Amino acid sequence: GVDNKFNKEQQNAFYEILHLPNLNEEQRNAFIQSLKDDSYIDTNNDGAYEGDELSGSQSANLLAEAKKLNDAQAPK
Repeated sequence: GVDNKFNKEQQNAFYEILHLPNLNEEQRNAFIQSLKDDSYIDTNNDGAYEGDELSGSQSANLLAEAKKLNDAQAPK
């Protein structure tokens, strides 16, 4: 019964995914979402989950994945 925080290891990966060149929005989201979907927290107490309240998940796997695609789906 303990609340979860976006940690550092995650935020770090979250940025890497946001650095992908030749952006595909559908992909970015899907990946960006997964980086959020593990646990959820209305830090700013406004009734909504937004902005900095977005990261906090097993991001290492997603990062390596998103990076594998952006690289596999990139130009020669």
